[PDB]
Amino acid sequence: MSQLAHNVNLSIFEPISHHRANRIVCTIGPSTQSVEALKGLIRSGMSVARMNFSHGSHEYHQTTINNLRAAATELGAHIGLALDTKGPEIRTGLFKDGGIALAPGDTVLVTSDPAFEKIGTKEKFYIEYPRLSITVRPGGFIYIDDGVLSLKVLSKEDEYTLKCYVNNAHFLTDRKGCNLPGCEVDLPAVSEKDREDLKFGVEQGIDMVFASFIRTAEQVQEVREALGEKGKDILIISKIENHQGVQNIDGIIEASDGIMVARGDLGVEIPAEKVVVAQMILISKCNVAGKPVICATQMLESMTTNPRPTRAEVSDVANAVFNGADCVMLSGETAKGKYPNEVVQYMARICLEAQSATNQAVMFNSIKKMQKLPMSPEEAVCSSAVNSVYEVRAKALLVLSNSGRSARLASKYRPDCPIICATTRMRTCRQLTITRSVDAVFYDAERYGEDENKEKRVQLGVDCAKKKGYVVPGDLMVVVHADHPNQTRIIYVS
Amino acid sequence: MSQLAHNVNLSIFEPISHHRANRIVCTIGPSTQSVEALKGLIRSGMSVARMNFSHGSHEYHQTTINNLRAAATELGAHIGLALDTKGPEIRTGLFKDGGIALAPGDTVLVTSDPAFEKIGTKEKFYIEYPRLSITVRPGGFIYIDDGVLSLKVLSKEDEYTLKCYVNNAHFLTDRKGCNLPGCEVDLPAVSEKDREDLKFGVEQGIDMVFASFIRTAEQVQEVREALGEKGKDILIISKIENHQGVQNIDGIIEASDGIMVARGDLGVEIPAEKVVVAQMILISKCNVAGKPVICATQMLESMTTNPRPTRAEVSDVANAVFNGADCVMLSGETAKGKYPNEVVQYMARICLEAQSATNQAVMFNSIKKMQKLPMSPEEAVCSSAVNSVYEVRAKALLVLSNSGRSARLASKYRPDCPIICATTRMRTCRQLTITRSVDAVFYDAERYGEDENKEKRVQLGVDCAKKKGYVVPGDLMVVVHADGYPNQTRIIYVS
Amino acid sequence: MSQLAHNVNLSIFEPISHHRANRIVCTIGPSTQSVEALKGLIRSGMSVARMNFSHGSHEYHQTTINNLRAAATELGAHIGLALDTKGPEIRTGLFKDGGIALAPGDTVLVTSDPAFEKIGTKEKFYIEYPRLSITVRPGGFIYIDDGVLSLKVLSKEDEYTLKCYVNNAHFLTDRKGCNLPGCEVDLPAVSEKDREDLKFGVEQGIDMVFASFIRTAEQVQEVREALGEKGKDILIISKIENHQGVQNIDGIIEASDGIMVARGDLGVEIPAEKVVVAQMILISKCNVAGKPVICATQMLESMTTNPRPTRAEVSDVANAVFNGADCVMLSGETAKGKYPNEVVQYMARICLEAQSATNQAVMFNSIKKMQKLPMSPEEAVCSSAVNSVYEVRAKALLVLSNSGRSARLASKYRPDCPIICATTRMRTCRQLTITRSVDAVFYDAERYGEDENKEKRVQLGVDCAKKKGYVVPGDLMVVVHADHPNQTRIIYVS
Amino acid sequence: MSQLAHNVNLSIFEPISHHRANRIVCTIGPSTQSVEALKGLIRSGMSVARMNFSHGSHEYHQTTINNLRAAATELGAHIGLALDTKGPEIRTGLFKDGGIALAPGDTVLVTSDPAFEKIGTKEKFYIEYPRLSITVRPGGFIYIDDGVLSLKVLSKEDEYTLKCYVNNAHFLTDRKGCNLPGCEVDLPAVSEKDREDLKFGVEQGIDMVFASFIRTAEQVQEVREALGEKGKDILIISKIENHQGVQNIDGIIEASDGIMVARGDLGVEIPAEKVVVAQMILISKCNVAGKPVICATQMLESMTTNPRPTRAEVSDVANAVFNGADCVMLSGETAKGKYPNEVVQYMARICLEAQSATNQAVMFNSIKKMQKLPMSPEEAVCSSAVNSVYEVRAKALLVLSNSGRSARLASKYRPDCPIICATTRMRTCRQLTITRSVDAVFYDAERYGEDENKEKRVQLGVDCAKKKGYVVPGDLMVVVHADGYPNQTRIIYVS
Ligand SMILES: [K+]
Ligand SMILES: [K+]
Ligand SMILES: [K+]
Ligand SMILES: [K+]
Repeated sequence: MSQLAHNVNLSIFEPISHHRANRIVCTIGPSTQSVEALKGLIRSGMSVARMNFSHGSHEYHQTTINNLRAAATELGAHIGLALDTKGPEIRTGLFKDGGIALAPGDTVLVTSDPAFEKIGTKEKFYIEYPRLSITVRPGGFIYIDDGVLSLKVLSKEDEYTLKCYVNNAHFLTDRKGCNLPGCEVDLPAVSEKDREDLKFGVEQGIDMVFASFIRTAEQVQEVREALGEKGKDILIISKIENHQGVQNIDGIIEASDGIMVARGDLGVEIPAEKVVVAQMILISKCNVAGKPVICATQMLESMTTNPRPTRAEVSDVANAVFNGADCVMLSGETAKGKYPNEVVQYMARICLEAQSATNQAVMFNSIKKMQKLPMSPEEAVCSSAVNSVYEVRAKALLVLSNSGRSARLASKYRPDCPIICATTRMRTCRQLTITRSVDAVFYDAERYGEDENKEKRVQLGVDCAKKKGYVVPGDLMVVVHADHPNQTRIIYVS
Repeated sequence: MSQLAHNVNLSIFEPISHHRANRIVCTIGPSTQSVEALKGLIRSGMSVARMNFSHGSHEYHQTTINNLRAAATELGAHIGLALDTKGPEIRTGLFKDGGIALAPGDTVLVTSDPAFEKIGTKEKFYIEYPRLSITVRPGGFIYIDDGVLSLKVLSKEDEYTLKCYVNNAHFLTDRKGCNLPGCEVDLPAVSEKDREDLKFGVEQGIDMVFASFIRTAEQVQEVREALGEKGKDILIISKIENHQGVQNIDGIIEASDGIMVARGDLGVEIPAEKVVVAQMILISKCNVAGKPVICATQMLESMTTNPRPTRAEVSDVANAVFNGADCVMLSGETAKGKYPNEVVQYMARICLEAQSATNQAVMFNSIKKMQKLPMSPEEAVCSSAVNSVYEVRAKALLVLSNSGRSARLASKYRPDCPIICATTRMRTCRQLTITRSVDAVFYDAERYGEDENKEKRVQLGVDCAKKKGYVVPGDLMVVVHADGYPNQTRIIYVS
Repeated sequence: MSQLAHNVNLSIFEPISHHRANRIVCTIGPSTQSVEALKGLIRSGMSVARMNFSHGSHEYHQTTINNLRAAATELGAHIGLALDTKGPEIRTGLFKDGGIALAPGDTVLVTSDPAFEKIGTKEKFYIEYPRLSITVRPGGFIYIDDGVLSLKVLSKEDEYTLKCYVNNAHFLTDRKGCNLPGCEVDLPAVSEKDREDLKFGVEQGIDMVFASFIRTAEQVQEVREALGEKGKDILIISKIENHQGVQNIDGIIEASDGIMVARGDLGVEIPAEKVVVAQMILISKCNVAGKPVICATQMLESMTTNPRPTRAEVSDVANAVFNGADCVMLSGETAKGKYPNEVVQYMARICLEAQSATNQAVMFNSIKKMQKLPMSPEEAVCSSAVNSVYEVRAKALLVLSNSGRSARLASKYRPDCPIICATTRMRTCRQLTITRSVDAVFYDAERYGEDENKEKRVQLGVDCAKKKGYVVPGDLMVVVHADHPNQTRIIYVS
Repeated sequence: MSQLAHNVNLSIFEPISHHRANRIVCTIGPSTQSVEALKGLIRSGMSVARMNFSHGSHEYHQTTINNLRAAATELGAHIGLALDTKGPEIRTGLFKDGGIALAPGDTVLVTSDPAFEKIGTKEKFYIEYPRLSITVRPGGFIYIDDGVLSLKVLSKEDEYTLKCYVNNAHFLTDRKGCNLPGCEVDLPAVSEKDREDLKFGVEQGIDMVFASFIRTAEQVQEVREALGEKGKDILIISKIENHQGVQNIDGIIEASDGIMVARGDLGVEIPAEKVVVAQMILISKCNVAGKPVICATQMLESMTTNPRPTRAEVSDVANAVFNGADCVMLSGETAKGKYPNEVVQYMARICLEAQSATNQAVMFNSIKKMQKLPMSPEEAVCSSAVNSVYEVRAKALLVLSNSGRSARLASKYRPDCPIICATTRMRTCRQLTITRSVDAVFYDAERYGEDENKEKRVQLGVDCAKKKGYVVPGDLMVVVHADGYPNQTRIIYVS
């Protein structure tokens, strides 16, 4: 049938019997750094904790790491740990008396001539960007101090200098970050700080990396190389933040393990109505690729200080889910907000509402129709297992995958039931936290043996399903595992 | 194909070749009531002018009507004229000292006893709604003042009086609005002031009524009765504002000419996530029925006073279009905002982006898969005509329908091209302003003759698509007409 | 649904309510040359009369023509008139005493050296084919005297001469036709006799030509050129008789107006099981092209002298219909048989049985799915009209087409009801007799006017439908016609 | 895709890469009863040996059985052994002077009175069938002597005697066979000589019975009863020979293990064009049920005495395959013809041509579209396995089924590759010889162990596909088995 037919037969006041398939990423901040606070978040619905490396030293983040692992252990929970890189930046230079006041209607010259690095004035100051006047055009814009100060470029004065118009009052201070909307800029894939930070990330055993400002496939390869051999199993989620990213998404997807749609960042460069559509394209492309996609920024912002969001905000979360996002991310709302638990709980409810209003069969059919023939054995087995779920109406799907690969492959086909992955690696448990539908369960092969005939992982998988209330004796499950991940079975729960 | 495959093959940076199918309803007020501002709105992309009859007297609205018809005639435009009723209303009485401070954990007595109307205290105050004790039960909820004050009903004290638990802190002032979530509210379809508004409306030859707070099919019938014989051709668009209304959607739709999803009102009573889903359900049911649906309230609100809306707002509007809405409505943004024209231009842009990002073929198939076999001739002819537009890539669809019925029927099937409707009735032109994809063109039979063989109306329609830039010579159009209902199609080269 | 589902729900003893869509071509001979005989055939179910120009002079065929037109007129029937060309031949030379006896196991030399033209013996004789020993190989075969004498080529003796093995007793006589199975032979598209015959055909106003031995697209173009300007509206049906024909069918179809599958001819060269499959391919290709295809030879042969055929023969007729043939052709059975009327009647019954056992919706969907998008207006209109028939369950489809074009286009989409074509040309009436489903009705514009608003042709079309018992008042028809063939209507019969 | 699109893209001159899926049943007789000739037949492509029990004594058939098992063991082949019963029989009595000449327009009295058995005249003769006057009514028909003499019943003269109209000239001789078209014929399922044949059959461990002249489900049950406890695993294949049988096809199918379409017998009673359609209907119903169907009689008849058949005959055989038949049967062509081996080789060739010209995917879809949702596990597993063969292009499908049930279930879904069945039962090997696509391979559990984890049977099956030339290392196979019914699939690389 169809989404159209799903909508018209929907009873919006009947209870939802579905279980939450989407996953929530939370930013850790002052509101939420303690063991207790982190437990609250875990109980509320957090799957992944995001360290924002734009702020805070290594020891700040070490605290997040330690307290998160203490909390997760207490609760018997696998939580993903994500390092979100600062990324390259363009900074202003210095000012006399450490700052300057600008007024709506003033002109100010901005220059890449270093002679002005140390000596900025209301009238002229330095931006650390050698190709400034090859890059930014007249009528173009520059934003400074997290997008707060807006300058309209009036004209090119010389090869180092632009004349600008001040659109709003701001008091500008030493070495602020700059925005150059609409420009191919000459910045590296990773900064030197990024390099130190990724190194730290690898030493601390992070699960995934949110790579800032990704513009090309090669830049992703640079993050891969940075992480090096020792971090070859850390996932890279490339953050798409601008027109180049959106333009290069096919290659970036190929190179990455996943994508983050940074809506607010995109919205600096691109008309809002085109960010909406970019979000759709980017999400659909990841679905088709079977790679996790995370929707970030501008999510339930107003809930940072209010106990309830606007409907518009709620609708925007819903729609990311409808779009096909695995995950939705919270920023300030958990990092520094008044209601971190409540907002996470509320996200969970919204997700669940939208899940229930989606016809999953339609997306399954849609992904399926993208598949070229012949398929590889591994695609065939996973898409065939999902097809079996719909056909016999199974209430859970169990995959035995040590790396998580098949869990991701299954998920990509959008079964209308939960996916359980029995794995021998805790790392796989933490990394599956960004994959829709999935509950990872850890099989301890050191304790219980190698389980060559699978009997013990199947049984663990089934017990997990029973204990979360997905199945009871008499229900059907589909099980995917290796022979002596290419075997499927259809079983009754006993 | 599929929406998914449409998405992955989409380039957001290519120019858009499509022509806007969705329609914009604007509320007139002080920002936009002058002839000159109305011409601005029309040029900016208004199809329907909304007279909000909560506010303003008849004289004030007469100025709207006179100015609108002066403005529309100058620009040769057909503009829908809509009366939006005040409707029934639950308000509190007065408080001593002008208001009262209610803290959570407080209990308060609310009474429908007229003797307390003017002496509300922290202890006890008046609510105008006599069947209060009957329709709100213990465990039921009362929301006051745009839904910000929440009261749980603990018990009935007498027939006049309920004891309520205060859930949350709020300062409550003279005559604020009350809502009764979940309840069957026992107010009339039309207030007494609504009958006088309707009366004025029919006198002035309005095109449609936006009927407030519609909860049942029978209430739609009461609005139908109130317009009476004289007003029999005026479209009724039922406003769905609460739980009962959402629940009774099938009946209300069948009785109405179309639906308006009143999100702000819905959101007072219903949790926000269920408004999102409710909207989807309502729109999709209207889609199936081939009746216009209008998404209203909380659209681009911040743009009332700011030059820019938020991305979330823009997203909200776009998604109304994705859901399948024919129209989107502006309220304060045009009625009193600083950027009337700019907001309308911006809505048009959003609409057109979302249109371009939609796989129309998928909605065509979805609608078509729902028709029973065999089809009636008219249903086969209209769906066949829309299928032809896709198969030969025609660039407009021309429909000859004096009442507008076939144009609505063609728009149901979602062709990805414009729909021209040749009609002999001005009223139909104005009534079609709420139907997705349609541009009505008037055939003046008094000047050009009865056109028994349709040839003149067919040429008029082709000329219309030429003037508007939809087709040039060598393009294809698809034509639908009678030889009753439409029973013929043509496929033609534009000359 | 499907043919599979159609079969299982079929009630084989319930009456058939369908009307005969397939058409029957009859060969005219001694059994059937009189006015009376020809009337019998017309009443029995003949749509097309075939003159076989392999035998009989011009005056012989003039008699067929005259008597057929006399008969058709009496009965108020439009019958197609088809000239089937002799084609090029390879003849032997002469023999002393005008013949020679050969025995199973004898050797005989065959030569293209003309010195032997006049002087053939049991031991050596002439075949009029200069490239003989470049063409026929050892182990290859030659057949002489309508395929009766079989010679196996033992060896090449020199450049003019082959040594052969005699497989069967035959008494071989002056100037018999030869078969060279498995060979690209060097023969013209038309013979000089063919040229005279086509000329005669054009003077006598034939409707169509069955072009013998068509091997390439250019050869069809040669028949087109032969017929010339004066015969530019005569249809060419290319007869496929060998491997080259089957190999070149795409181009031959493109160039032709239709195809005849000459099964017996093909079966000389090609294994029987491959003729079965050739028949399928050739028929399907014509369907997809919207061009008539006729199944010929070896149809109900045994009914030439017996009052009933074998089941195998019956099944073979049925299957041509199932395959998708517009038409099935009778040869000796009507040309020289004992039961010309009965065999034609029996063909009609078989056709009708098979029609009723076919799921036409499946072929409609199948043709439809071949169509590239965009379609032209004319394809769109016809395929849309047929789609309407299924959708509102119309009981007839009426096209107004003076040339018959739209009738052929409609037919190609396989409606499950009869097609009526109102046309201003009697020639169109006669030519539509090879197109499945179609009843042509003649509108006399000289008598009744030009009917610019179509009212009179619609009314004539509807009356035709009523009078054949296809519709009654209250039924639906679909009508396709031109504006001021691009208008469709759906009407109720009054 | 579609059969149509498969046709137009087909090249008849390309070599065929497929392996024969259809099976050939051969009747043994004097041409082929020797060990040496049976080895010829096996090498030529016989899967099933048919003992025709209309003719020959037990000793004669014992020689068949002994020779067949000598021949099959030498070549290491599994050959189905089938008993085809004589069945009940309506014959005339004797005539004075050895026969009578009946001219059309003559009337004749036919009687079931035993006193006329030996004295038939032009006026009156005997037919052995006591309920004649009851089951043939005025207007009903009696066919005699392979259906060539047609009699219309005019009236019942007494309880013994019918007055008949002669439709057509014929010379009628001692004890010719009679048919009663349209009638419910009141003969037993099994004659007395049939019980002795069956008895012999079960003693000798035959694989299947071809049960003659089956008209009702209850008659199938009688054949089931006659094989009794000892013969409970012998397949019953019901022969459909007349109108009642065709009419009762749903019941007969449900009661049987499969069906044989007896065309010659059908054609005596039913007009030839309806036999063609009847065959389609029967085959398609067997297809849907997943039970084997065998097309028999009038196959390549002229090849009994000629080196070549006619194209029409070849066409007939090919179309049995297109219709969806699992098997085709040879009669006189092998039993007494001059070219036993050549006819079988030729059938194999025809079968394989027709196989190659079929779009198997279309039959897969057709079958699959008929399953109810939700499916049972076994149905989901088997259809899913066949789907995998198409999706990854596997080159054989391996099924572990001791009874053969899943192999039959897999063959229902029409994979376009061979099906290997690993079974622990020799009987299953022989029984699978009538199932489209299947090669059974025997797992000797006594020698190799019980194979609880299936690994040995999986390797055996892979080896079997290697020996047979279906796969090489690097190809894919699909595997089905239990962990009851089949509930697991694998997809594997051949090593
Ligand atoms: K960051
Ligand atoms: K209002
Ligand atoms: K000829
Ligand atoms: K027998």
